[PDB]
Parts: sequence; structure tokens; C-alpha cells
Amino acid sequence: SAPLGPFNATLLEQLKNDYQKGEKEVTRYIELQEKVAEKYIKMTPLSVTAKKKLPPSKDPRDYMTLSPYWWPDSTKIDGLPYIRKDGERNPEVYEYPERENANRFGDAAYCLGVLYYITGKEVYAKACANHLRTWFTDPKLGMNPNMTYAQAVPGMKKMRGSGFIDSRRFSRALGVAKLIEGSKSWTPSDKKKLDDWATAFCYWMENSTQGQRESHAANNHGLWYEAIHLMVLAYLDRTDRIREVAEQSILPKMGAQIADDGSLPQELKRTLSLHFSTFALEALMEANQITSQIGINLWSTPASNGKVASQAVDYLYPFYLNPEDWKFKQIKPFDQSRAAILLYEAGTALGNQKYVDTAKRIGLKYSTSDVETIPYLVLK
Amino acid sequence: SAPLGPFNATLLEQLKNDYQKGEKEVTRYIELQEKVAEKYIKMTPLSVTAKKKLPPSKDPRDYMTLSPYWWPDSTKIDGLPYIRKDGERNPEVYEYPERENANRFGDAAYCLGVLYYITGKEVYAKACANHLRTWFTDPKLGMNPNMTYAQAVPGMKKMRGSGFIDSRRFSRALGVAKLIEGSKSWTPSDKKKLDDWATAFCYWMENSTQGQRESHAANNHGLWYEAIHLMVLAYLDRTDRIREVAEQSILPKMGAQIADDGSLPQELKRTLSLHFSTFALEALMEANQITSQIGINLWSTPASNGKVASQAVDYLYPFYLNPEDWKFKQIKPFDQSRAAILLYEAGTALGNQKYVDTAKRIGLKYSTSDVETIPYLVLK
Ligand SMILES: O=C(O)[C@H]1O[C@@H](O[C@H]2[C@H](O)[C@H](O)[C@H](O[C@H]3[C@H](O)[C@H](O)[C@H](O[C@H]4[C@H](O)[C@H](O)[C@H](O)O[C@@H]4C(=O)O)O[C@@H]3C(=O)O)O[C@@H]2C(=O)O)[C@@H](O)[C@@H](O)[C@@H]1O
Ligand SMILES: O=C(O)[C@H]1O[C@@H](O[C@H]2[C@H](O)[C@H](O)[C@H](O[C@H]3[C@H](O)[C@H](O)[C@H](O[C@H]4[C@H](O)[C@H](O)[C@H](O)O[C@@H]4C(=O)O)O[C@@H]3C(=O)O)O[C@@H]2C(=O)O)[C@@H](O)[C@@H](O)[C@@H]1O
Repeated sequence: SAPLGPFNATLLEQLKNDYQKGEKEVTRYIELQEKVAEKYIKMTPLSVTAKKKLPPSKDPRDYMTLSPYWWPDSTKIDGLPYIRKDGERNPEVYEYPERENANRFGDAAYCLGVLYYITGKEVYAKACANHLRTWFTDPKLGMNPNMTYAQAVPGMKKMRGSGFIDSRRFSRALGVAKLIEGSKSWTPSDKKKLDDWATAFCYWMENSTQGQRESHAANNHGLWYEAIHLMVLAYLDRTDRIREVAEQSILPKMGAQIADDGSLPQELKRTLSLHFSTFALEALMEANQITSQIGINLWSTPASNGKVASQAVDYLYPFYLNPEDWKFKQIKPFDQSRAAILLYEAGTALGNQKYVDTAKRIGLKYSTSDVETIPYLVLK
Repeated sequence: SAPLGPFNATLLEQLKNDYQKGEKEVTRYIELQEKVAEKYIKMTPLSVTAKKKLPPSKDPRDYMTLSPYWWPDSTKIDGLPYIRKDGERNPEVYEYPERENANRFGDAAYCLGVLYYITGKEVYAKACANHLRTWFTDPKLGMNPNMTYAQAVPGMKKMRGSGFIDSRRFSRALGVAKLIEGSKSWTPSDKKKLDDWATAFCYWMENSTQGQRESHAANNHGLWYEAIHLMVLAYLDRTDRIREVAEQSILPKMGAQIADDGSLPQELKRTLSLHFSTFALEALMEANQITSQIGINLWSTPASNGKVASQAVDYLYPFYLNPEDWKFKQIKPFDQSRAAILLYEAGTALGNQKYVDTAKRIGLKYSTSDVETIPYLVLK
């Protein structure tokens, strides 16, 4: 049975099972995945330190991005302080290399780690370990275990926890490292450094002012904080903390953030309201992949006021069928294919055959190289 | 009388005239524009050679950018060939430093050239010259006079001219160079080198296969091609060619693009139809700023087919009051402020007081640093 981590363990166990049986269809699917994964074996490992403009700590190992919806104010001689245009990404975000590099690393590590679990081939673990060492634990290239300067905003006087949501890009890679333990390439010394990094990152998460603030957020930030938290705790094998987090934080947050009619009012007020309602559900989906590995179903387990996350799925389902019917401010097109993994996950967790049907009818492209769709041959 | 170039000469002469007579309102406004200008004096001049990944010619002096709506195909093992998602900018465009650096050069050179025209202070001519010399004529840092690899698309086998439209960012700076002739900093040797560059660039525009194809386009590319053409012709003082282009290319192109209702069907079929309808007129507006300096009004001169550009402004005018009423696909919000300079230019050219009154009611911010608004004190 799969090690505890940020994936649909049932679908991974089934793919590894079929690949080992020599089942034709899965075998061909995995051979395609191996072809996609060759670029990650050849890819040079990325580091948070590959930036010219340093953060106020003057430390190139400190992760730093720009908060995406903040823009220079043209009415100020220096553009300072920035102003907020909700839903409009300031392309200045791409001058911070971490932003896209954390996606490239996360994609590389996740794909290689999953392919190692499924095939057993050492070449995937060796490449995966190379990316992990460099991003996380290397004494010069490794990222400091904090998110102090994530989504900083030029001109802002107070510190914010909002940047912590960036962590989900590399925290999935943190969790997949559990899959390459036991390989020849991931030594006991490697595992200890990663362990120690995750322990220091978990501390910063729970005890820094920014972490505490992010833990109490009223919208999808607070849900994403707990999903990221679960990935860190699951890597650290702290399964009783996962139970406490789900019952003392995730379920209360779900209970407050879902209205009686199943809508998410904190997301309804955004300019990307259909996208942020989905982003909230995406946070629960990824949390649930971990909690359900220790018997906690977050789609059907009620909060203390009896609300269940499936109520939020129900409210959105008609608009996953027709995003044009969405009646709230959505200033950019909504990507309907996001409903596939979402409805499949919610649908199986709930025994809702309509959701699963709709997920397969929406579907994923068989030959897509989007790494988060690797477990989902069932949608292809 | 102002030198021939890419700006509202009436407003520019007005500003210089009031500035020299010590008029208080204009002096306070030019004093703000000099505060804004201070960053361009200190700013290090940009070069097209400041890039790591080189074009197929392996020449860093060749301008190269990515066509913004072309994305890697995830269903292909290498992502090749890219596919088009009209109206969705691919953040990969920012990995080509020329794309934003030509904007930064253009603003610096335009702002400093105009301020030197208005104030006569040699410090603006000297800084403006530094930027122009580096971007255009420097034997190591200057861009080659061609747009061969503008808006290239990975995996596409045929060459296209679509990328020429990028030239507007630096072709206005080329035009403003005329304004610093006579200064101490812009020597006869500088002017000759820039004249030879402009001559070579004009030859490339008119004779390269990509130039020819782009001069033939049936949508706003064709209009922007000609508006760029006029800037180069005006910098070279070829006023006979300016008339020929106006009468034999812009006006027939303009008339071929206007429907009976005044709409622009080539732009209505885009996913950003109100943006691109306004982008078409913006090209015509910038062409007109030059043609009218020799007595050709593109807003009111009809074409061979009877269509006149005033008809397309009439069609768009209601939706500049209320962009929400726009009935055609527009998958991002539309910046209503663009109608200020557009309606003032068209309003003044047509003697339409309603357009001019709406222009000022929409207005521009008095304190803004957007350098294209420098001449428009009347709108602030
Ligand atoms: O990095 C990305 O592109 C991903 O971003 C994901 O959306 C995130 C953003 O990245 C930001 O973190 C954004 O921060 C928001 C908060 O969610 C919140 O709305 C906050 O609201 C305040 C505001 O600061 C201000 O004071 C105003 O006057 O009041 C507001 C209020 O009362 O709520 O503003 C923050 C901000 O914009 O700085 O939040 C979103 C999010 O909700 O997750 C997502 O788009 C993802 O797909 C991207 O990849
Ligand atoms: O981001 C920027 O740099 C600025 O872009 C400005 O918009 C430009 C773009 O830069 C592109 O050049 C874009 O090219 C379009 C063509 O205009 C055209 O629609 C063409 O459509 C073809 C298509 O390629 C295909 O072959 C199909 O079968 O037929 C179509 C057809 O006949 O129309 O596709 C090109 C493409 O996308 O590559 O066009 C716009 C433009 O119209 O000017 C602008 O948005 C500006 O504000 C930005 O700063």
C-alpha cells in the first residue's frame, strides 16, 4: 500500500498493481509517461538562489515573489505604494524566478517520484533525488525553510501571511519524496536533511506571525494553508497531527466558509469568483487525498454545524456543466477541465455516480504532459 | 512649428509656447513631468543584446520575441508545435527581454525627447541621446534594422510578419529623435548613424518578404504596419512618401475594414473584440498624428469605397461610455481610459464636440507617469 502522501493513493496503487501485472492498457499509458519524463531526467535542477534582485534579508536562499494582483501606482513618482486590482496578474511577477521555477521543480520532482513508485526504475529516483537535494537541502543552493518574503508588495508597511499559498508548488514535491525512500539514490543522510528541513519549515508554518495569520484566514488561503500543512505533516509521518488538523482546523473552516445554500461567499466577492470557488474546493480535494489515507473523508464529514463540503460541490456542479451560466463576477474565462479531477475526486469519495460520469465526460487528454494528471488514466 | 514626428504637434507646440511664456499652469505641469523624467536620466540604457537564448541567426543584436497567444501543446512530447489560444498571453513572452525592454526604452526616449523640446534643457537631450545611441546605432549594443524574429513561434515552419507590430514600441522613439536635433549632445555623427539605421530599417520593412506580407494584412496589423511606416518616413523627412502611404495604403486599408454599421468585422471575430477594435483605431490615430501635420486628415477623409474612419468611432462610441454593453467576445476587462486620448484625437480632427467632452469626462490622471499622456494636459 502506498506511502502517505499528496496523491490519490488508490489510483496510484492500482496503476502500480496493473503495471506489475503487465496489463496492456496501463503498461502503454505508463510508457507514454516515461517518454514525458525524459525531459525531467535531462533538466538541470533549479534553485531558489538563481535570482539577481535579493530580498530585504540579502539572502538569495530566501524565497521571494510579488503578490500577483498588486501594481505600480502611476500617480506616484516612484509607483509606491502598489495598488490592488483583484484578478489582474501584474506581469512583474515573472521577474521573480522562484515563481515559475517552483512550478518547474515541483512538476519535475512529482512526475519522477510517481514514476519511481510505479515502475521501480532507479533512474527516476536518481533524477528525483537530484531535484530534491538542490531545491530543499543543499547548503548553498537550498531554499531557507520559511516564506517570509513570499508575495511581498513594494511599499507595504505591514507583513502578511498571504504569500504562504505559494508553498503548495514545492510542498507536493516534499511529499512525493516519501515515494523514493528505499531507493539506492536517496541515502539515509538525504532523508535526514529533508526531514530536518521539513521539521524547520513546519515550525515556521505554525509559529511565525505570518504562518499564524495565514492559519486563521477566512477564505481559500486558510484552506490552502491546511492542505500545505497536511503535506508537510504527512511527509513527517505525523498522522495524529493530521487528525487534529482536519478536526480542529479544516472542518471548522469548511463549516464557516460554506453558506447554507452551499456557496462560498468569501470567493463570491472576488473578480474571479468562479475560479476562486473552485480554488477553495481544490484545496479541500488535496487535503482529502491525505486525510482519506488515514480514514477521514473530508467531502462527507460534517463540521460542528452539520455543513459538509459536498454542499459546495452541489452548488458549483451546474456551472461546471455550463460555466457561461455563472452569475457572479468572473473577469476571465474559467477553465472547465479543472472540474474533471475535482468531480472525480469528490464523486468517488461520495458515491455520486453523476459527478464521476461528468468528470469522465469532461475528461483529460490521454497524451497530456500535465503532471498532476498522471494518476488519472481513469479520466483518459 | 514642431518638427515632424509621432505626437500631437498642436498640443506639443502649445505646451512649449506656454512653458516659455512662464504660464503658471503649464509650468507646474512640466515641473511634474521633469520629476517623473528623473528616473530616465539615471536609468541605464537598454540593449536588445541583453538576452541569453539567441535567435536562429545566433546574433544577439537581432530582436526576438514570442508571439503572445501561442502556447506549448501539452499533448505533444516536446510541446511542439505551439498552438494558438487567441487573447491569452503566454507568460513565456517575458522570457524574451526585448519585449518589455523595448517598452522601457520607448518610454525613456519619448519622455526625454519631448521634455527637451518643451524646455530646451540640455540634460534631457543628453540622456535621450544615450538611450537612442545604445538601442539603435551602437556597433555592439544596437539592434539590427530588421524584425525577422519578432513574434517567432516554436515549431512553426513558415516565416510570418505578424511580429512587425512590436516595432511601434521603439519606432516612436526613433521619431522623437528629430526633437533633439540641434542640441549639443546629438552630433552630426549621431544623426547620420541614426539616419542610416532608419534607412536600412525602412528598406527591410518594404522589401523583406515579412515586411511585404505585413503591409498586406487585412486587420489592425496592416494599419499598424502603416503607422510604423509613417514614423520611419517622417523621421527621414520623406513627406512625399507620407502622402503616398496615406492615400494609397492607409485609407484603402481603413475603408476595406469598416462595415456598413461602422463595426470592424476583422476585430469582432477576436476573443478581445473591443480591445482590438480600439487597437485598430489607435493605429489610425497615431498615423493621423503624422499625416495631419502635412494636411491629410485620416479621421474625415473617405476611402475609394465611401467608408470613412469617423464611422468606426461612431459605432464604438456608446461602448466607450458603457463597456459592459459590448455584445462581442471580450475575455478580459477593457481599459476605458484608452478612449480619452482616442476620442480627443478623433473629436478634434472631426470637429465633434461630444467626443471631446466625453474625452475630458473620462480624462487622464493629472499625476500619471504614463509617458504617452505627456502632451495631453488638456485631458488631465
Ligand atoms: O500566485 C498565483 O498566481 C496564484 O494566486 C492564487 O490567488 C491568490 C493570490 O495569489 C493572492 O495570494 C491573493 O491574495 C489576496 C487575498 O486572497 C485577499 O483577497 C486579500 O484581500 C484584501 C486586500 O489585501 C486589501 O486589503 C483589500 O482592501 O481588502 C481585501 C479583503 O478585505 O479581502 O487580498 C490579497 C491580495 O490580493 O493581496 O489571493 C488569491 C487567493 O484568494 O488565493 C490563484 O489565483 C492561483 O490560481 C494563482 O496561481
Ligand atoms: O502582446 C503584445 O505584444 C501585443 O499584441 C497585440 O496583439 C497582436 C499580437 O501581438 C499578435 O501578433 C496577434 O497575431 C494574430 C493575428 O492578428 C491574426 O489574428 C492571426 O489569426 C490567424 C491565425 O494565426 C491562424 O492562422 C488562423 O487559421 O487564421 C487566423 C486569421 O486569419 O485571423 O493570428 C495571429 C496570432 O495570434 O499569432 O494579433 C494581435 C493583433 O491583432 O494586433 C495587442 O494585443 C497589444 O495590445 C499587445 O501589447
